[PDB]
Amino acid sequence: YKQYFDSLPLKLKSFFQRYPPSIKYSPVSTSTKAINANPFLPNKHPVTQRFHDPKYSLRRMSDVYKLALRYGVEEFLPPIENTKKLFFEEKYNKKTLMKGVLLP
Amino acid sequence: VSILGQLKPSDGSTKSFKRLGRGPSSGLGKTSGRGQKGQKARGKVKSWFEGGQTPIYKLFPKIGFTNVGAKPLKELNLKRIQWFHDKNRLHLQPGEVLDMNKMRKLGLVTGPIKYGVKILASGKFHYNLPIALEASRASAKAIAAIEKAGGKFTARYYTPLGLRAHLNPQWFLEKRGRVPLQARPTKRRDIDFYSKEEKRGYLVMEKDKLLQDIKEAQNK
Amino acid sequence: LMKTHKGTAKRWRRTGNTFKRGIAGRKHGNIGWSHRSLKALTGRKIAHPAYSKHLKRLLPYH
Amino acid sequence: LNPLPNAAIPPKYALVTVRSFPSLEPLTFVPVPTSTVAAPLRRDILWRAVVYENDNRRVGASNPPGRSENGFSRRKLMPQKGSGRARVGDANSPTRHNGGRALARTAPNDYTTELPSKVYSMAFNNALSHQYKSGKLFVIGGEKVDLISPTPELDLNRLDLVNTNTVEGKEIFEGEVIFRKFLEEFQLKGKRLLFITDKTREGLIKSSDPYKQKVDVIQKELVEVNDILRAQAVFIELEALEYLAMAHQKEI
Amino acid sequence: APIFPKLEDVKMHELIGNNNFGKKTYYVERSRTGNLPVYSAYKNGGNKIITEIRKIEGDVIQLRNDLQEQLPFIPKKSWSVVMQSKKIIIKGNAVEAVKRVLTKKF
Amino acid sequence: TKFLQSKSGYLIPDYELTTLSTPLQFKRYIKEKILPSANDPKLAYKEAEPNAI
RNA sequence: AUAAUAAUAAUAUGGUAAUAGAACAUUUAAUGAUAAUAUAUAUUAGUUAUUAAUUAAUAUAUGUAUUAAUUAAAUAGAGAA
RNA sequence: AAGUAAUUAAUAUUAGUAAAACAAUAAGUUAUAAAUAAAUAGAAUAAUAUAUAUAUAUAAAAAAAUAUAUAUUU
RNA sequence: AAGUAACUUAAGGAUAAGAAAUCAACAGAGAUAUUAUGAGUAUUGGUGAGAGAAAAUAAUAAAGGUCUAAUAAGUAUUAU
Ligand SMILES: [Mg+2]
Ligand SMILES: [Mg+2]
Ligand SMILES: [Mg+2]
Ligand SMILES: [Mg+2]
Ligand SMILES: [Mg+2]
Ligand SMILES: [Mg+2]
Ligand SMILES: [Mg+2]
Ligand SMILES: [Mg+2]
Ligand SMILES: [Mg+2]
Ligand SMILES: [Mg+2]
Ligand SMILES: [Mg+2]
Ligand SMILES: [Mg+2]
Ligand SMILES: [Mg+2]
Ligand SMILES: [Mg+2]
Ligand SMILES: [Mg+2]
Ligand SMILES: [Mg+2]
Repeated sequence: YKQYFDSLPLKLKSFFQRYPPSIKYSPVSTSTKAINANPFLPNKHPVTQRFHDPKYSLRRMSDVYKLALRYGVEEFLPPIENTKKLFFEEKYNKKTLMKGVLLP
Repeated sequence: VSILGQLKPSDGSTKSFKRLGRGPSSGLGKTSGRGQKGQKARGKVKSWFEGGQTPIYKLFPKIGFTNVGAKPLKELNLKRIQWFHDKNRLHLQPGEVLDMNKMRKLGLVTGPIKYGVKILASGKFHYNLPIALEASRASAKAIAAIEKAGGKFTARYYTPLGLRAHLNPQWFLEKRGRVPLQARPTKRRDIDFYSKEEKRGYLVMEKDKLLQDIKEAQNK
Repeated sequence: LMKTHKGTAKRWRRTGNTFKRGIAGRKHGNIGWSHRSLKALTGRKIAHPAYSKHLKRLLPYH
Repeated sequence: LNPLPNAAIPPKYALVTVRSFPSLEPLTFVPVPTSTVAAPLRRDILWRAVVYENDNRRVGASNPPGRSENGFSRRKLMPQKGSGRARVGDANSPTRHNGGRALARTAPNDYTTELPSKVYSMAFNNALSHQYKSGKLFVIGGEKVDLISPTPELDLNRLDLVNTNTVEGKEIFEGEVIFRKFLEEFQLKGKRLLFITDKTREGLIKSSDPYKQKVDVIQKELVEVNDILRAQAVFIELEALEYLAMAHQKEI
Repeated sequence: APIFPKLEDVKMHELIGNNNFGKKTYYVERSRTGNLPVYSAYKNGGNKIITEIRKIEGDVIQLRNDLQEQLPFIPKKSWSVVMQSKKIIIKGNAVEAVKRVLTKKF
Repeated sequence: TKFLQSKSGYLIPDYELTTLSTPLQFKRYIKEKILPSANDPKLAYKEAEPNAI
């Protein structure tokens, strides 16, 4: 099991190291000071009241998610609900067709 | 002795290059083929410089436009398929359709299939194959010939990425552990084409979800 | 490397082993002339063999 | 009635004797296909291969200074008129004795030509076939294949000398001596030799080094058409020969 | 599958210098895809058509003679056999006829 | 063929071995090629001058 | 049904600009016997329908042709600036 | 002491392979279908053009142009 | 012609660039640099002279991601 984990791609492994799955990170935006602050969401800083940009910028987050999908390790990553990105089959199914497609 | 000191080119391969400015009896003597004394003698005028008259790239009006939205399909005639079958190169298991990927594999179509394949009817008389075909589209006559043979055509939509995936699914698996999903037709023209029963478009023939959704939207 | 003469490309299009072009003299001053006579100038025209070589040199990738 | 009376099926396998190295002793025959070892000797193809290879080999270091490259000033030496002498510009002109060269090359000159891969393969086969015909293609092996006659006690099936690196008594060593003895036996002292190995035979090349000017030890991958043809007698490993055949076979 | 077969399976007639293939006999090998090597060629700027026949093993002269016998309708003059590469050129587009003649044996 | 080579002292080439189908043929070949050269060393084939008379 | 050489009959063979075909000298690279009775260069006189090479004599060098030949190439040929 | 080199395009001759070629990692270029400004069009319904394909035109033909078809695809 | 020659200034062993307010197109990719194809294609021009991408696929390449910022205002945007 440990060997299989080690065999995972580098970026994914790094992510797991620095945001581990024992902590249930929040689905919604949170305080930046919070422990359960989602790195994919923009969390608000409590003093200044300014939204900090996500700790994992959107491309990196997407890459991480794709890696998780590849190796079946999605649920151990923190939730990507309130980040607007969907991926692959879920994206395909859930999306509404454009107004131009349905109503030319 | 080694052959290495007795090798010649094949007769008719090589030539002596015309060597100028190297004596009178050579032929290409002092003037070196230039003629005598003009601009072309010692300098450079352009080959297509017409003298000052309005040139043949100016007299005439500029015509047409380049349709950048165009995506030219590679044409495959029924005749070629028939020939392949006769030669026993058309390897198909029963039930397996002769798709664009399959055609490429076989060597029916060859070179890069960028946008798709159209099936044309240049040997529709001697076509007698009951196998099922699937391409970007087919000629009406070709379709009729296929039907007569006891075959079954389906015009299938493929975006360039989707087409590529279809042709070489293993590459995508190797790279990413997952072949990409086949796109819906976003364009209006594309939707219209595959919604035609006369074209044997996949949206009507398979009774697709997109078409139904469009109909529902129209109703509402 | 060599490149296409863009004006020539705009004027001339390929037709097998020749080039086709539009006719000159049908952009203004058409009124007064016979319409039947003018219909000669409406279509396209194949390149004359005199300037075929020139056209080839202008359009190396055609 | 009979359409093509003289039609027939050609022969497809030539026997090459598999030998033990130090002393070229027949161990077995091995039927290599006719296309590799007994093609009709087409000179034109061979020529094409050789010239192409030679062109590839070129260093192309010719670098004479043109009138720009040459290092004089740009100043006009004598005024256009009123000098009583011929018209001159700068001192770099090809016309003058210290000036730069006209139409000067500039290194590194690229002399690389191309060849179709199939043509090259055909040439490679052809050279090998020619060598076989001559009686200058010594296939050494017996490790993989099933033998008829057993290998000798002091020979070995691969193309190498034993205990070459060992040198305890005197400065002279044994592998060199063995090589010299071999040369003496087969009457090829001054002749060009070409040892086509499969893997790096370090001891063999050490043994050769005395006769480096005539003996060329090459790998299976880096062997050339030129190398094969120049050779007065090639000494190829069976495995290496197999590999070459596989490489330059016409695909089906 | 194996490039060099074993010594047992190879017959004597399969070897070189057996069955007399050189003397007045020939073979015409098919292409990779499995077709007869007979081709139209449009030389001198599409002006000179000629039919080329490739991949001939053995005696080309004999083969040419046999083809002439088969096709008397083509003249005797128009059969140029180039000896360096061993291929036999015919003047017209006489490809299909040649193929028909060859098919039965090759 | 190996035996013949060993007794002879000379090497019969691989192509030749492939070609010749009988002992008689081998003998004839030997008589043709090696024998005269063995008899007279000036008559022997030289490599650098292959077209010698 | 070809190639080389030689016969016979016929026709053709002045040439600037130009086009086409075929050779030679020189230098380098690949292959490469041989040897002071030899090789190279020069001079003189012979020879071969001869920008070339060869024979002999004479001279000077060298223990010796990147030699003959086939290929690959060129800073490849000078009474004209 | 003077027609040279590089990157390209078009012809020709030969050689390799050939309905494919080059390349083999895929990708690409050329060929395999002719057109048309362009479009969702594209080559015998029962044979040589008197048939068919495309562009103009049209209900569909005819008409101009080019192309495609008479054991084996070029 | 050319942001070339030149002059001027400033740095380092290299500099520059670099982990998307990027591309793409309803499928997707995943920093930058250099090269090959894409392609002399799209694009543009007193529509003359001429100029001319990108996506995508390959190589070369290194572990290539990673916080150092309390997440940014006379800024984005607009007019000129
Ligand atoms: Mg002249
Ligand atoms: Mg004048
Ligand atoms: Mg003059
Ligand atoms: Mg002039
Ligand atoms: Mg009139
Ligand atoms: Mg060359
Ligand atoms: Mg004359
Ligand atoms: Mg000179
Ligand atoms: Mg002089
Ligand atoms: Mg003179
Ligand atoms: Mg209309
Ligand atoms: Mg500018
Ligand atoms: Mg830096
Ligand atoms: Mg920010
Ligand atoms: Mg911000
Ligand atoms: Mg502004």
